Amino acid sequence: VQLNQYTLKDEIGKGSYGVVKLAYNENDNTYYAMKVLSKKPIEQVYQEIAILKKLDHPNVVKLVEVLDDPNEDHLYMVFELVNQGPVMEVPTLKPLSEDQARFYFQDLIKGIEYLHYQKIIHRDIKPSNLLVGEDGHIKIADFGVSNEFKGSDALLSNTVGTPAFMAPESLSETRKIFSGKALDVWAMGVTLYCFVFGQCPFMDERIMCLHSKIKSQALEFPDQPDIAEDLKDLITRMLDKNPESRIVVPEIKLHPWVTR
Ligand SMILES: Nc1c(C(=O)O)cc(O)c2c1C(=O)c1ccccc1C2=O
Ligand SMILES: [Cl-]
Repeated sequence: VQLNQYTLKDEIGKGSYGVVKLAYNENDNTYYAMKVLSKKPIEQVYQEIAILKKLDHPNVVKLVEVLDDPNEDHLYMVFELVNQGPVMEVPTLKPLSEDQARFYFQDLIKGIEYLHYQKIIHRDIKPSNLLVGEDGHIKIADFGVSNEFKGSDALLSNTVGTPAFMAPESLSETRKIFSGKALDVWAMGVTLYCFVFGQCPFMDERIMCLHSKIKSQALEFPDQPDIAEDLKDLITRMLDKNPESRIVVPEIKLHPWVTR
């Protein structure tokens, strides 16, 4: 499969958007990541593109170009390849060590801080959207449902993202307004829990029951593996069901588990 100067190779990532394939650029003899989307709506795609064009940070993916032809049903986004792929698969029987989780979590902090400063709410933070680059550091990927806001926070009403990572205030069935930055914090808390336990803190195959656990089930840590008390404190604060008292990113940065 040829696409101007790009030769499409095998699939390296996959999601609701479609697929991401390895692509070989014959102009510069270099590999890129090629996200392939089918027009089946389309305007959410160009919001993702508009957001990506504004982002330039070591812990965020880098959009290189967009190949859009009105005659073809497919649309192509070329990214710089983040060669080592997702930091982990969830669930897994081999979670990260605490020192490894801290290393990656420090990257996630920096990336989220940059995004929020650039007035973007990511809305789909999870380990499979955290890609490990050449130097071993994380880049945040997949802005497919991200929001841009004006002012100091987003005031939102729509429910998007990955269900196990959705914050409880986004799960009202009355279109209540909730603020955006704390949604990303919640998902960072689910992500950090996944780092060290290998599974999500709230789980159910029945979507109704999953929503109910996110909203109403108290967080429980497994007996094994035995994690540090300050890490438990940090996760507990990020998974505060009340967004008004949930820890904020400026405080996460200072948390004693993060800084030791
Ligand atoms: N989903 C994305 C995106 C995006 O949707 O924003 C951007 C990317 O650069 C990448 C990916 C990947 O899934 C991926 C999977 C395996 C190796 C590299 C990559 C990658 O580099
Ligand atoms: Cl995941």
